Order: sequence, then C-alpha cells, then structure tokens
Amino acid sequence: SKMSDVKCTSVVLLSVLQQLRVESSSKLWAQCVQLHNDILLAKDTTEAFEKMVSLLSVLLSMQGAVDINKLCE
Amino acid sequence: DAQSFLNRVCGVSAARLTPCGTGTSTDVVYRAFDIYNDKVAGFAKFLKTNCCRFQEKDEDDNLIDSYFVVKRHTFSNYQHEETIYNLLKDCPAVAKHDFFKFRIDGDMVPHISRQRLTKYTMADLVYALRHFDEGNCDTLKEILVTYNCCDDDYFNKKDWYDFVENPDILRVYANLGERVRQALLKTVQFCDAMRNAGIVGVLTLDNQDLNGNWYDFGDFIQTTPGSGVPVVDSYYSLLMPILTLTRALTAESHVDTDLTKPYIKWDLLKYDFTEERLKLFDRYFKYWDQTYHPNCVNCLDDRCILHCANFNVLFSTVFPPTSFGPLVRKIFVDGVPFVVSTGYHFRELGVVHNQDVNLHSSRLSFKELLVYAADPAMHAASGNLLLDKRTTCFSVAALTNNVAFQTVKPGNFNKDFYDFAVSKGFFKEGSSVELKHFFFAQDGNAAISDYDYYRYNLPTMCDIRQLLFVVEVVDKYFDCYDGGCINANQVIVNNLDKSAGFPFNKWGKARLYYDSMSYEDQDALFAYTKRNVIPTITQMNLKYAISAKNRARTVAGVSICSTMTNRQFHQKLLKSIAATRGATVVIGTSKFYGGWHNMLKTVYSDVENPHLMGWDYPKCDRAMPNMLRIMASLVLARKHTTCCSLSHRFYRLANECAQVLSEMVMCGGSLYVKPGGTSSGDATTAYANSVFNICQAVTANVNALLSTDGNKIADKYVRNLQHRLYECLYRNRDVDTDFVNEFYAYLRKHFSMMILSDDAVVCFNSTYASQGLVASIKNFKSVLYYQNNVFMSEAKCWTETDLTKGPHEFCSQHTMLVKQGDDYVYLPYPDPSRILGAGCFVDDIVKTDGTLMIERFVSLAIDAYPLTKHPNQEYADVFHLYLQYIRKLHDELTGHMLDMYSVMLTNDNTSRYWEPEFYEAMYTPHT
Amino acid sequence: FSSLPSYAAFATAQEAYEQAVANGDSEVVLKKLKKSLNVAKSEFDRDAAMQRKLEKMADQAMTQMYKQARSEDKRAKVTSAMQTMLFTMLRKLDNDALNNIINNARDGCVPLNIIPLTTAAKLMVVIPDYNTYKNTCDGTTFTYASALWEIQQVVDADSKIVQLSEISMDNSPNLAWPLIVTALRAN
Amino acid sequence: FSSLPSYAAFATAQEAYEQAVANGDSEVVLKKLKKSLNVAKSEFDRDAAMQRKLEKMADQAMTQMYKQARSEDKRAKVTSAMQTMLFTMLRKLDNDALNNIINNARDGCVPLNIIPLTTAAKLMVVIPDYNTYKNTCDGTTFTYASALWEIQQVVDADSKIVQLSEISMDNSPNLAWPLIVTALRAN
RNA sequence: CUCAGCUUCUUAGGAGAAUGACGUAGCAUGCUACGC
RNA sequence: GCGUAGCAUGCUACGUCAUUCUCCUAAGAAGCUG
Ligand SMILES: N#C[C@@]1(c2ccc3c(N)ncnn23)O[C@H](COP(=O)(O)OP(=O)(O)OP(=O)(O)O)[C@@H](O)[C@H]1O
Ligand SMILES: [Mg+2]
Ligand SMILES: [Zn+2]
Ligand SMILES: [Zn+2]
Repeated sequence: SKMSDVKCTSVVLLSVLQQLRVESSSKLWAQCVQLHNDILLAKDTTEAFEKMVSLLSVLLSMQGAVDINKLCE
Repeated sequence: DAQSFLNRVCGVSAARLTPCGTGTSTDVVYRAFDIYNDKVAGFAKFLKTNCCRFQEKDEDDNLIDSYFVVKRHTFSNYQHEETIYNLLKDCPAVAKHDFFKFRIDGDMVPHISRQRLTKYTMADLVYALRHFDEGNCDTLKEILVTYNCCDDDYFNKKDWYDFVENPDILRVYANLGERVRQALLKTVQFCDAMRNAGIVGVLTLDNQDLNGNWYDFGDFIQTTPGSGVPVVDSYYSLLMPILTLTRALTAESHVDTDLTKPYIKWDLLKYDFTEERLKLFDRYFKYWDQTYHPNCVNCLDDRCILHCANFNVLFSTVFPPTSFGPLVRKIFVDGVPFVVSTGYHFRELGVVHNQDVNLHSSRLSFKELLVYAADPAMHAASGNLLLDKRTTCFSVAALTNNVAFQTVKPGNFNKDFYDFAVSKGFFKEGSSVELKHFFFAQDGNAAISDYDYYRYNLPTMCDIRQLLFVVEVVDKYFDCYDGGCINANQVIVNNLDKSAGFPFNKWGKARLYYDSMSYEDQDALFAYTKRNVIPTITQMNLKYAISAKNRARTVAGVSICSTMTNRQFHQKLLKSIAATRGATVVIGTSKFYGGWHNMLKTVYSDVENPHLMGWDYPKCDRAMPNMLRIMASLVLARKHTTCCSLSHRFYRLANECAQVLSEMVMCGGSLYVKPGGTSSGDATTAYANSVFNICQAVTANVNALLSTDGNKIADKYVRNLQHRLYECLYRNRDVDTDFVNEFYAYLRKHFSMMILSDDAVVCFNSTYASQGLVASIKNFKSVLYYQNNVFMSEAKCWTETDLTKGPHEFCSQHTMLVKQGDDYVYLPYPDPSRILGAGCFVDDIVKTDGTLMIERFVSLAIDAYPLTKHPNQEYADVFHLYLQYIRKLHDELTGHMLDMYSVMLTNDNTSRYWEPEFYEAMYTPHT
Repeated sequence: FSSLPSYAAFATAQEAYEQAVANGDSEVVLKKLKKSLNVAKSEFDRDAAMQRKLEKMADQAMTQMYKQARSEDKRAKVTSAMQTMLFTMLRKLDNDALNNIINNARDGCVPLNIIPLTTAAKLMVVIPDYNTYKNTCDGTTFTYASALWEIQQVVDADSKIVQLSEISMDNSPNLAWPLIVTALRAN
Repeated sequence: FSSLPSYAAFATAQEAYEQAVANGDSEVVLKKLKKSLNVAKSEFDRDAAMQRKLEKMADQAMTQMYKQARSEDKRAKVTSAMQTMLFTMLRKLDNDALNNIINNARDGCVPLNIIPLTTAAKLMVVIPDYNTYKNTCDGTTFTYASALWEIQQVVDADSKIVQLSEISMDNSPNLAWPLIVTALRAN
C-alpha cells in the first residue's frame, strides 16, 4: 500500500504549505500546485515519490516556518 | 474507338486528357446526392453510373484539378438540355457544356460533355462536413488537400479533426471560405440568369461543382422570360452549417470585399446595421423566398424568430464585436445625468429597443434602483479600460483598480478514516478499488482559465429547414406538461440564503432582495421586463468540489433581477417537468424507493430489439450554440399561449438572451463578454439542457433516416416515412401536425429516450439502427460535429447489448440487476472510488473530526449500499467499511460525551445506522 | 395558572368538594360535588385552551411584526447603499469625453463596449507571458484603441511593483506572471 | 421513569388493585379501584411525558454544546495539527529520499530552491558546519536527496567563492560559515 | 461561493387515524324509593 | 305495565390528557446528481 499513501501525504503537505502563506508567492504556489496535481495524477510510484521529494523540499526551503527539530523527534 | 471518342471530347477547348474510363465506358463511384423524386428522397450517398469522366493535364504532364465529364442519355433529355443550355449560355456561372453525337456499333448515342468541372461537387463537401465519420473520411481529406487548405501530411497529427484538442482545424476549414463564398455568388448569378431567361427548376447541391459552375439542366421546365422560380430551399438550407464552419463570409469584412485589402473601419458609434444585414441577404441569399427581418422584434411567431436569428448569427460575424452589447443613453433623473441601457444589439435577434424610456424622471423607487444597479452601463462606463491578454473573449472594463487572483485550496484530509480503511485491508497494491477522486488545487489564474474555456463556443449557423422541424418534434416531447406565467406570490424558491450575483452581493444575500420588495413591486419588475430589455452582470464563481479531473468548474451566479423574473416566467413549467413520471425528461424522479427500476422499465417501452446507448456532451454549456439555446428558450416559452402576447414573449426571450446567452461576465474583478452558450446558473439550465439534448437526438434521427439510400429500405412504411419527412423538411413551409405526430410516434416506438440535462440513455431498436432507419452513435457524432462544433470521442459514448445489465452509466451511477424480494430489480451503485474519496477527503476541517459528523457517513452509506451485492468483494466491502466506521464513530462519541459531560445518550434510534436493514429499506418500492 | 374567572369557580368547587367529602362520604352530597368539580374542570380546560391559543396567536403576530420592521429597515438600508453607489459611479465617469462621444451619436444611443474604449483614461493590460509583453506593449509608451498610452506602473501577480527595465527575456522567469501594467491616456 | 412522585400513586393504587384481584370482593370495588388506577395512570403518564421531553431537551443541549466546543477546538488547533500529521505520515512512509532530505534539513542543511527533477538543473543548498559537509559532500560529488550532484561553486556566506581545497578538516574555523553549495543533477 | 432535482437526520407547528384514561350531554336494557 | 330520581351494563355525540402512526407547513445540519 506504498502508492496510495503518497497521494494523501501530498494532500496534507500542500495543505500545510497553504497554511504557511505560500499562496502569496504566485510562482511558488504555481509550482507547488503543479507538483500536487501531478502526484495525484500519478499512475507510477517513482514519479510520485520524486514529486513528493520536490514538494517537501519546497516545505523545507522555508527557514523557520516549520520547526523540523521539534517535530521529527 | 477510344481515341476517336477521346479526340471528340477534347474539342475546341484544345485540352490534353487522360481517361479514367476503361474503354469509353460509364464510371461508377460513390457521390452524395440531394435527390427527391417519385421513388425516393433524402440527402444520401448513391452510386453514380451515367457518365464517363476524363481528367485534364496541364503543361509538364501533371493532372490538373479539372474534369471533362460526359453524360450519356436518350435523345429526349439531350434535346431538352440543348435548349435549356443554349438559353443559359450567356451566364458566366454555368459550366461550358458541349453536345454531340457518337457512333458505337450501329446507332447514334448523344453525349452531353460537361467541360472544366471539378472532381467533387458541392454536395460532396457538404456531406463530408455534415456526415462526418472518423473511420472513413476520404472525401474530406481529398477536398482539403486538393484546394491548398492544408498539407497532405497534416492528417498524421494525433487528432486532426477535433475542435477541442487542436483548434487549428478551424483555420484549415476556414481556408475553404472563399470557395464557398464564390459558390454562393455564382449560384446567385445562376438564379438571376434563369429568372431573366424564364426557366423554372430546382437547385440541388450535387449539381454545383466546387468552383461554382452549375452543370445539370435535366428537370428545368421553361416558362416565359422574367418568370423563373429557382427552388433554393433544399440548397441554401443544406449549405447552412458549412457556411459558418468554413467562415464563408469572412471576406465581407474587407473594403470592396477583396481579401487582400485591409479591414473596413466601421465607425465605432454605429449600432444599427439593418442596412448592411439587408444588403448582405439580398447579395447572397437573394432568392430565399421567406421574408427576412433583420431585427427580430418584428417577427411573426416562434418559427420566424428562429429563421431570422439563424440568418443573423451568420450576418453578425462580419460586423465588429465592439458594436454589439447594450446600447446606453443619458437619461436625466432630477437633473443628474445617468448612463442607462435603453436597448440591446443582440448578435442574433438584431436590435431591440426598450418601450419604457422616461428621461427627466424625479423619484427612483426600489424597482428602478434595482434595474439601474444591475445594468452594466454604469459599471463598465465608470470603469477603466482593460486589455486582458490571458483570454480570447472580449473585455469591457476593470471595475476595480487591480486584478484579483483566486486560488483553490487543496482539500482537507480525514486521517482517522483513512487509517481505519487501511487497517481493514483497503488501498492495497493492485486492488479493484482505489482512491481516484481527489480535491485538486489550482494556481492563481484558474478562474480566468476556466472562463477562457469559452473559446470552444463558435458562431454556428443551424440548417433552418431542419431545425424548424426538429423544434416541432422536440415540442411533442414537452406536450405532456403545462405551464404559464405565475404571479409573484406563487413562486417557490428553495433557499433564500444564496448569493445574488453582481453587484447585489455587496449588500446581502437573495433573502434581502426577496423580502425587501413587496409582491406588487416584485410583479411590476416582471411586467417591466416583459416590455424592455435589462442587461445584467453575471459573476463566474469557482466550485470547490471533489472530482477525478483537475478542471476548475466555474458556475455562473446570475444577478437577482434575472433569476427573480425567470422564476415567475418558468416556475410553473419547471415544476410540471419535475413532477411528471414516465416522461422522457426524468427530472424529479428519485433513484431511491425503486425509482430507478421504474426509470429503466419505462425506458424499455416495447422496443423490439433494444440496444441501449448513451452519450455525454463534452463541455455541454461551453459549446452549446447560440441558436440551440435560443430554440430551447422558445420551446419552454411556448406554454404561454394566453398569459403573454407575442411581443411580451419576444421581450422575455430578449431578456433571457441578454442575461444568459451573451452577457457581461464579471470573472474576477473585470467585465468580459461571453461569446455565447448557456450560463449554468440561471433558472432554466437543467431543463434548457434537456431540450437541447432532445433536439440533438431528434436531429440525429432525422439525419440517419434521410441519409439512407431509399431503394434499399425493404420496409415500405419507412420508405414512405422518409419520402414524407424530406418533403416536410424542405418542401413545406407550414407545420404538418399529423406528420409531426406520426414521426414522434415512430421515435417513441423505435428510439425510446431517457434524458436528464446532458445525460441521455436511448434504448433504440437494434435492427433499424443497423439498417440506418434510426440514429446510432456515428449518426450522433456527426450531428455534434456539424451543430455543436465538438467531436464526441468514444470515451463519452457507450453502447450496451445485454439489457439485463442495464445502462453502462447514467448520472455517474452504474446499474446492476439484483435479487430483492423474489423479483429482480435494477439497483444503481456509484463508483467505489468516489465513495472512498468522499470519505477520506473532505471540504472543511471541522468535518474531518467525524465524531460530530455522523449524519454524513449515514448519507454516504445510503448511496454506497447497492455495492453490498456487487459480484466483486472489494466493491462490496466499501459498504461494510462505512457501517463499521459509523459504529466506531458512535462508540467514540458516547465515550467522549461521557468523559466531558456525564450523559449516556439515548440509544435504540442510533442503532439503525450500523445495520443494513435501514439502508436496504431505501431501495424498496414501498414508498 | 390562577387567572380568568374560570379558575375562581374551579377553586371554589374544589374547596367545596374537599369540605363536603368528609361530611358526606357518598350519595347526594358526593354526587353533586363530583358533578360541580367535573363541570368546573371542563370550564377551566376550555379557558386554558382559549388562552394557550390567543397567547400563541399574539406571539406569532408580534414576531411577524418584528420581522416586517427589520425587513423594512433592510430595504431602506440597501436602497440607500445602492443610491450611494450610483452617485459614486455617476460622479466618476468622464463627463467631458463621454458627453463628447454621445453628442456626435446619431440617435443618442452608443454601444456600451465603446464607452470605456474611447473615454477611459486608464488601461490595465494583463500579460500572461513575456512574448506577449514584447509584442503588445513594449517600451514606456504603446498604442491601443488607436490611442497612445504611456506606462505608469507594472505590478506582478504578487502585487509587487516591477520596474520597466527589470523585464527582459533573460530575467523573464524570475518574475511572477501575469503582469498587470497600468497605462494612462497620453492624448 | 419510576423516579417521580406520580409513580408512587401508580404503586399504591396498583397495590390495592392486586389485593383486589385475589380478593374479588365485588364489582363495585373493582370499578372504584379501576377509576383510581386510571386517574393515577393518567397523572403518571403526563409526568413521564414531561420527564422524557425534558430529558430529550437536555440531551439536545448537551450534544449541541459538545459539538460547538469540539468544532471550536479543532478549528483553533489546526496550524500545528496539520504539521504533526504531515510528519507522522512522512516518517511512516519510510522512503530513502524523503528520510534523507528531512534528516539533512534537521541540522540546518536546508535547500535554497526546489530540488530539481530534470536531467541537470541548479540547486543551492546551505551547509552550516563542516560535519555536514563531510557527511554529504565529497570532492565534486554531493549526496543530497539520494542523488549525486556535481559541485560547481561553494559560495561562502560573504559571497566569496571558496576553492574546494580550502575546506578540509581543521581549516574550517578560519572560514566563516554557513556555505551555500550549488549543484546539478548527475544521472 | 449559482440554477434544479433527490435523499438522510434533528426540532417547532397544523391536520387526520388508532389505542388507553377522565369528564359532560343524549339514547338502549337491569334493579330499589316516590308515583299512578 | 308506564313515568321521575338514584345505582349497574351497553351505545351515540362532544370536551380534555397521553402514546403510536401517517400526511403537510416551516426552520436547522448533511449527502449525492446534472
Ligand atoms: N445543469 C447543468 C450543468 C451543471 C453541472 C454542474 C452544475 C452546477 N453546479 N450548477 C448548475 N449546473 N451545473 O450540467 C452540464 C454538464 O455537467 P457535466 O458534469 O457533464 O460537465 P460537462 O459535460 O460540461 O464536462 P465534461 O463532460 O467534459 O466532464 C453543465 O454544462 C451545466 O449546464
Ligand atoms: Mg457531459
Ligand atoms: Zn422575421
Ligand atoms: Zn408567459
């Protein structure tokens, strides 16, 4: 069940980004939404995980928006 | 004998010819024909074996597109054609005939050699663009290639024929425009020639070579000079849709009509193009006998508005797009000058002028303020110009100062439900049930993109002598219901807390405008709209809904001054449609309580060899032609035979077209102009789409019945039905009520229909459809191609064969024959992916909890119950999932309530929701 | 509810029944007292029904009156708001240019679409991609609607001002399209 | 609901009824006890209807208060709930690329742009300390997001392009962190 | 953040039907007192 | 044998309380379909 667990993590990740006010960046939001829609439309799994990596990199690009240390513990 | 005959054929013209015949023998080929004689009728494709055809060669030994045809016929027709040609010689729009006699064995056989023709007559072009089949369209590829309209390899593209995939096909067709315009001019010249020469005869499409030169004079009876009667009802009417598919009149936009010279600069202040419309009509459709009123305001009935509007939808593609839309005027109200709309200039209905214009008014009551604040004159005249290059639709003004970009949220997630599902063996790797319906997010400019999707709506001219009969047949499908104008106090509006378009949404919901106006004023506004046009600003909103594809559906919220009066106009008929059972339009018939088995067994109404079919229109509202929506609004407004006069009904039609068809769409802080197509937010949308769908189906039936040969119909009732249908279309100007009823009975007995907006299920007779005596999937693809301008792929068409399984899909709900109470009934089950998506992905964040949203999983399980007997087990466990999850929700709710506030809930009413009996009671015919 | 004349009669009958029951166990006294109590109970129930009906009717009337008063207040408020909007947009349109274009109209009616096209002193061109900027409104002055417009501001999709020199094909991706460029009417 | 005073009557009269049915004294006593039991039953029935209606009202009030409170709590606590859910799902996903990128970003090795997925494209990733540089970077190769990237120009915090040979073991303290390494995919 | 249809659930109100209980009026029958 | 009152049984009408059920007006939460 490793595939259909990425199509949901991408939904949750884009919801998280949309709460960090990434909508303001009209190009960053376009890239995020394109990655989201491409993950949700992903027959394969390697492509889904690569686009998930890119979207998570968008999330981690923000310096202090999300405290990775407090959460990964 | 070959050279002696060929040498004679290549006479004084001094031409070099290659013979296509074997030994100077007749050539047999497939060719379209608009034939109507004592035996057969119909615009079909026949064999032609009466002529021997040679092809000319230019210099360098290359076959030029010019043919010497040689008809062979008895002495009588030869002598009757010699006179009629020598009497039409001086006309320049007539192929240069050449008459002679030849000896074969021992007797003379006259030959009528038509010279310098072309391979494909006009009928072939019309048929190819009119009866289009993807599998075998070789009379269209050859026509396009041989006339420089594209390259021989342009047809290697993925979808070279799809108006939706590649909109470049429009340009390839438009490259044929000049040839069609020259054909129109040459047929006008020929009609004038035969009128001045006193020849009376029928003009058929299949006699005009694609250049334009008419070449057949067989049945041309002669009379005194100056008394010719060219019958052009079956020519100018079969050539209608091709006249705007190929934009034949584009070359009328240039000075002196020359293509090379620049566009004619129409002065922007001009709005009354009546003189230009009349001049164009008298230049091209000179001998179209029926009267043409450029402004439909002075038409005669519902069947003259269609005719005049069908001509205007072609004569308005020459005039600038910046002269249509409302006409404004400065009215002084107590010394302050407004700029209010005092008319309209429709693309179809010509110029409409208000009858109640009162300059120098003193008081503005609530009704007048409502009318003025809705008109786009003030809004788009006080706004600053705007040139939006994100779309192709016209742009009027920018009400705000800077554009507003609206995004779409990605849709929340229901973690506990997904964990429960995954625990219960769901969403494994490679399972029959999987998540496929998601909440898709969109970037900033989604709304403008989905408005720009209107570029698929092209100005479509509809074959008028066929539409004026399809309208009667479609009307017979609506004769059961009753309706009329209702007073303001009989109006039923479901909920009054839904927004009121623009600009009325800036001060309250629809409740404010429905409760703040007394009934007398609410009826005075309607009586006013019945005497003048009030333009309105629609506002296009985005829809936040779960879907399997990532298009951002936009819904056209219409202003209150439009819906509030369309309701008074249409509510009676709409409720009559929604309350009638056993009719074609299944609206208001629930799928529960055995309401779907009733639908299916009403569809299977004694059709001898049923074979279900179904079609979904792609972009039903963004590609529906203006003419079809005008006709649909006419059909729903024909119940008003007593309440409203003729002019009242026309002004109601004008208001509907001003507020729905071609309006000012406020797509995100800017006023664009819709090219056309229905706004799916008005009162008559699910019922005005039903009329359009029935019109398309009936037109497919008419085309399929006519396009048959005629001698190959063994049944002698259907042959006569075809022979009478053709003459009722193109040889009758008044309604033939008895035959309309006969053909409606034929359709009901062989083409039983179940229509619901754009979702249709036909149960057509299999053998007739095989023989072409009724429609089929190809006979509907062609109709959509040449009337909707959308090629309907096989992804949106289905054709079942075993009636037991029922329709493949109707309203997204598949059907299955199942055992229930000792009898077999059809239960509708959804796509399990849709139910699981509605469970996992939810619109709001408060709904994610579930523990306080148990009245949602009950309503999902109600729709998901039928799956509980699907043969597959993963399909059938998506209902036990919901039952067990509802049980879990109830347990958790009881625990949480006990913890927070010690109150054990009263059970014995909440235990029904996790037992199948309650849900199984929802699909039994007791209620 | 100790109200209405019926309750007084009911109380008197109940007291008489209670007093006479001890004095008379059965027979004429008990029968008469029971009949009196029964008729008093019937009358009291009748009066209670009449009350619970008239009071309900009065409450429904009062709530209807409140609803009507609030409806009239909202009617007045929305009428004032619409009138103020009309007088704001009526005092904003270009009276000079608009009156000039209307004056030279034949019947006095001019199509709406040519009111802003020829009398609006501003143009908000939305550009989706750079090529469109290059081929439609290049430079600090362009020409639209047969009028010479001069640029005054070029904001991006983030509503952040973008300088004219910043826009170039090399530096096109770094921007946030579409670009909303506002231009005035330079005669 | 046998917890209200009326029920007591239901007992007493009923008790008497019991004593009557065994006794069977006469039909007049039977009628008297039937009347008493009927009046007591009507009183208890009215009381029980009132009690059940009041209990239903109280249950509705409780189940409205609970729903409102839970909705308010869930709406207010959504900024952090979403992130906790996201990282729970990511750590349960157990993918090498996501795990490696998250672990690197844990200790300040965040990327300055979206990690590209094409054949070769720019990626600027910061490096706080020499330990991370040793862990992921080596010569011209860079190991981030489980893919080899070609080091091009390690840019110091002062925008001073530092030669790779400078960064080695105990020479780091002289150089002022944090570096900004650029890299391109090497597939 | 539109038009229309359908369905589930909760409360308020109105009408009707059935059952139980109380009360008033009227009628059929049985018995004691006063009457003839 | 008949009448008045009283008691007992039965029936008709009317007025209340309660339970259940059906339908219909309205308000609220929710789902699905075009
Ligand atoms: N009535 C109605 C409507 C419709 C749909 C959704 C709504 C709505 N929320 N309000 C009002 N109307 N409405 O139904 C038609 C068809 O809907 P379908 O979902 O099949 O969409 P297409 O066929 O356009 O798209 P494709 O088939 O390419 O996926 C529309 O055009 C419109 O008129
Ligand atoms: Mg469709
Ligand atoms: Zn007319
Ligand atoms: Zn009417």
